[PDB]
Amino acid sequence: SIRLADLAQQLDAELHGDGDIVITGVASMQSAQTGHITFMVNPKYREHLGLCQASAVVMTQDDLPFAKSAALVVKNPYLTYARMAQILDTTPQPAQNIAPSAVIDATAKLGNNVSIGANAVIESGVELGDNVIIGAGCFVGKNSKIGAGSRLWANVTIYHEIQIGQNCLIQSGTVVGADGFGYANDRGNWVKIPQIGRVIIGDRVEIGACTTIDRGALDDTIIGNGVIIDNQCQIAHNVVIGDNTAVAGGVIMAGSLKIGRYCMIGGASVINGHMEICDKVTVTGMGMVMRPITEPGVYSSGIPLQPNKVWRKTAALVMNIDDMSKRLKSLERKV
Amino acid sequence: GSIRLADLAQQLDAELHGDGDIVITGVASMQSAQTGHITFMVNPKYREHLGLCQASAVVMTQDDLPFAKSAALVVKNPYLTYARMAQILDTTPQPAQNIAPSAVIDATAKLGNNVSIGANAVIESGVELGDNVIIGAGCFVGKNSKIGAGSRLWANVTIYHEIQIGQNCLIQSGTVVGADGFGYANDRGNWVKIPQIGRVIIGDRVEIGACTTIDRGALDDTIIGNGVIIDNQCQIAHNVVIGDNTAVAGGVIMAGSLKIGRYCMIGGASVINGHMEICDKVTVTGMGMVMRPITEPGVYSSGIPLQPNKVWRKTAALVMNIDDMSKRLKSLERKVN
Amino acid sequence: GSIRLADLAQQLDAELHGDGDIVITGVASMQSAQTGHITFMVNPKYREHLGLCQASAVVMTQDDLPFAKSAALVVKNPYLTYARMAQILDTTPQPAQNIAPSAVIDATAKLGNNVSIGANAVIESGVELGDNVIIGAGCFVGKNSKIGAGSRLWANVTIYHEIQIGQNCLIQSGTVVGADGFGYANDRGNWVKIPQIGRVIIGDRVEIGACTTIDRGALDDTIIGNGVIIDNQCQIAHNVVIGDNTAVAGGVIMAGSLKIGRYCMIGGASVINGHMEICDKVTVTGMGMVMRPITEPGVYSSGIPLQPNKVWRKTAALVMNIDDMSKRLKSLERKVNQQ
Ligand SMILES: CC1(C)CC(=O)c2c(nc3nn(-c4ccccc4)c(O)c3c2-c2cccs2)C1
Ligand SMILES: CC1(C)CC(=O)c2c(nc3nn(-c4ccccc4)c(O)c3c2-c2cccs2)C1
Ligand SMILES: CCOc1ccccc1-n1nnc(S(=O)(=O)c2ccc(C)cc2)c1N
Ligand SMILES: [Mg+2]
Ligand SMILES: [Mg+2]
Repeated sequence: SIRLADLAQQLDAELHGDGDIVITGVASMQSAQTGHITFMVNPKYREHLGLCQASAVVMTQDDLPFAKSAALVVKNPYLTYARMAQILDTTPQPAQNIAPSAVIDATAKLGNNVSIGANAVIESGVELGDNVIIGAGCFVGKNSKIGAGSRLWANVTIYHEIQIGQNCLIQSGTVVGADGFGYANDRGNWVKIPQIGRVIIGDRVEIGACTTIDRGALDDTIIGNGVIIDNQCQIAHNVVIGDNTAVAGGVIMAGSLKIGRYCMIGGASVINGHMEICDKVTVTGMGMVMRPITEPGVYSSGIPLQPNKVWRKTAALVMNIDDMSKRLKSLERKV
Repeated sequence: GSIRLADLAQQLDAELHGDGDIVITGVASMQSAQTGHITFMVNPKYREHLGLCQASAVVMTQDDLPFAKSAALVVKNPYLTYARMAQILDTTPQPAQNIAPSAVIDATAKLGNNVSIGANAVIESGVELGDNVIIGAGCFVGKNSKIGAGSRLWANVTIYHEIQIGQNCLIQSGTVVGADGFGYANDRGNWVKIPQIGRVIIGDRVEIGACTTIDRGALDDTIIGNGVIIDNQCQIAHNVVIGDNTAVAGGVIMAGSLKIGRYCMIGGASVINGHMEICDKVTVTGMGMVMRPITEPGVYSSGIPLQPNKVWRKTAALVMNIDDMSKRLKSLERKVN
Repeated sequence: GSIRLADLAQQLDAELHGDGDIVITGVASMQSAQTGHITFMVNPKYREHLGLCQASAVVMTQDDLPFAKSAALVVKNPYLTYARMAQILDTTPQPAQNIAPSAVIDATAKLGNNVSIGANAVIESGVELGDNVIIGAGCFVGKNSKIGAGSRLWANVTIYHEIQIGQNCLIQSGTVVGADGFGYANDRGNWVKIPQIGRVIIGDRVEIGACTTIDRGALDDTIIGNGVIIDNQCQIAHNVVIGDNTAVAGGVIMAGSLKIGRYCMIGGASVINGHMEICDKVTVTGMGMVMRPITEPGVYSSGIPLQPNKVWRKTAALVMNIDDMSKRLKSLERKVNQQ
């Protein structure tokens, strides 16, 4: 809980109202009650602010005349919302103290204020930085290094020789450093190629749940600083992702793909390998990415939903589009 | 556990034709069934094949009865009766029995009667487990989460904090309920985390497959209705609401703030956009690309299916250049008219 | 792990040119290789670059040998020899060593010789682990399941009950084998669970990636043939049958009762529908949308690739209206036919 005037100061917001109001948490505009702060981005909500029951509303200067409560004026309410949700965050930590049921190899090095959850398993040679938190049931493999401030939720798997920077956060079920999908072929029999490269994750990387990031075959899989990756993603061996790129849920990447900085990869996209995507590329959802992308901008693919009756005809005609093309050529000749 | 055929038929509300004292030990497919097994016939083309079936009894309809070559249970719906009798004769073990000495259970957790918790499970402070709840080995149940009577988690399931799960649910291994939604604000190209302080509310009789992820809401909640079934490796993003009795097949990826109505059927590998609504009684066939809201019930589909690669190369190129085809068609229409 | 270059060459059936007494400590890429490393060349474009490589030895072909600037191992297939030498020099640790005091192992479990079980792994009643089996930290292996000699599970792998795994398999973390298939009857809109009392049968020399799921069968079994390789994030539904040596790339989804033949190659993120068969020696390129049986070998593809968004918007609109384009074409043909 925090006085509104204090909160406004920390947010660098211009306060219009009673600064002694006590704010206990953040809430949606439709749910907010006394003690909650909320925010608005869409002008459509101006007319019904009299129905919002928040103690304070974050808004812009143009919104201020419509205010029906204490207001914090800022240029970017959504960004301010993020900041104030961090100030008022209620999320617990994955662990506190070192659990006696954890199994920690005698050669592991733990920094100051490290917490390790129940039944977590820490291999030989691991290095955990100051303030690192390892959730219950995690596995951290041999010689892996996790930088200060980083946190794993429960049941995360880190393989061996992995490097993770500072202030990262990895959600449960995720696996970092599994073997890449590397095989030679001897008369139809697959021959495993040991995957002896690593994964290097930079600082401030956030990874969702049940996501897999494979180790490289010889050199490394690299996740740059500030990257955010959603749930259910596959990042194959020797992928390289530039700083601040965002990868939405269910994206599948093939090996040796290089993605630049400030990219936005839409959910359920499929990105083929041994190719590069330059900085500042957006791929919209379900994109089928087969070719290098050399110019910034927004790219898309796919034929979207239709009523089944209509789709049946759409699909048949597209599958026979070569015949259509020939009929059009023939008609052009006759004319 | 074995059961007399008469007693089985009574529990199934079936008409017995044959020896009620036959002892049934389990369910089997028509081709695999041996003595002691009960099986079922849904396809009348097998009527002539019943003499080759070595089951001790066969579930069938009244129209099938003259074709029986064994004890028969006559029902209106052999498939539904199959489901019921497989439940009665289920050999599936429980995820755990009793409370394992290797489980780590906070002193403030509230355990109901007949709760079982498997080896090395971890139960946080304030957790409430209702009567007959079973937690598999290696599970994690985060702070203050509540699991209703009769619900069961297989091994290695992760439940985060402040999650609510109703009664008689079943969650398969690897599933994660309540991870942070994918919430970030952008500040001059840098991502700023938005804490996800909503929850997940899961209703009664919900079944969730393996390695599915259901993220907690940003402020308000992610909600799964009663009787919902969700297959493996789905992503249900923050603030999705799924209406009662909807089915979601495997590998479906949903964006945030999608609302799905009751009695929908979402085919495997579909992709669904967010901040929009799908009404009740919508079916999306497999791999559906659902970009826009669906306001009318019925069946919807997308996608161009497989062709020989040589063919596909031309199909793809011609489609990508379809605007040129369109212009040539218009130009030819003007030339002819 | 260090080995003399002459002995490595003998084990690789390679022709040594250079100092057999050189000590090789590991494999490295051509760009990263340093003293003590062996590397390989598959692209002759790098012949002029070999003077810049600091490896102690380079695997190459007879045609490459005159361009060597180091000890050389001459072989017919440098890529295959790389795979073999990376195995000889593998630095990958084992998932576990010996039996961890924190593992919870049912008294009725049967262990072969030289079995290792990692910390906090849980082994149910009736489980059988063959010789040299390694169970990683935190795994679960359910009742009566059998894991054959030489097979290894990384950490946090889940095996359900009555599962059979062959010899020399490798399963990466987060994978779940034997969960319930998606089986339900329907009583007036209410789903009625069908217990899934079939199993999963996995053959010998199967490799499975991370966070992959393979459901048990409803009555009959889900079957994975010998020598199959399966990538991360795959979904193999109940009663799927996969033939020997087939390869499944990452993110593939297979629906129930699909039968795939031998020596198939399924590209990443493909979607294969069920109750149908794919014959031997079929390749489905990535993101393939497989709706019908495939009865002939060869390569099959689907999908319209990426375009600039503004271009895609027009493409999609025209395709969605392609039936009107068809009707206009037929109408125009009729006019040119003078009818
Ligand atoms: C719940 C039920 C008893 C009935 C049902 O409707 C259904 C079931 N299993 C499915 N598997 N796949 C699938 C899985 C992976 C890839 C491709 C397809 C579907 O699409 C499935 C569907 C549906 C079909 C159309 C809408 S939902 C079993
Ligand atoms: C098994 C092998 C040694 C050889 C192989 O054939 C193969 C391999 N890795 C792949 N990754 N992806 C992929 C992954 C994610 C997104 C898109 C594509 C494929 O499609 C892959 C394929 C195949 C190509 C065509 C059919 S299978 C390595
Ligand atoms: C599906 C998961 O998608 C996300 C998850 C988290 C964050 C952003 C996205 N995301 N990515 N692309 C889009 S989309 O609107 O271009 C889109 C295009 C086509 C379809 C069928 C859906 C969505 C969204 N909403
Ligand atoms: Mg323990
Ligand atoms: Mg997918």
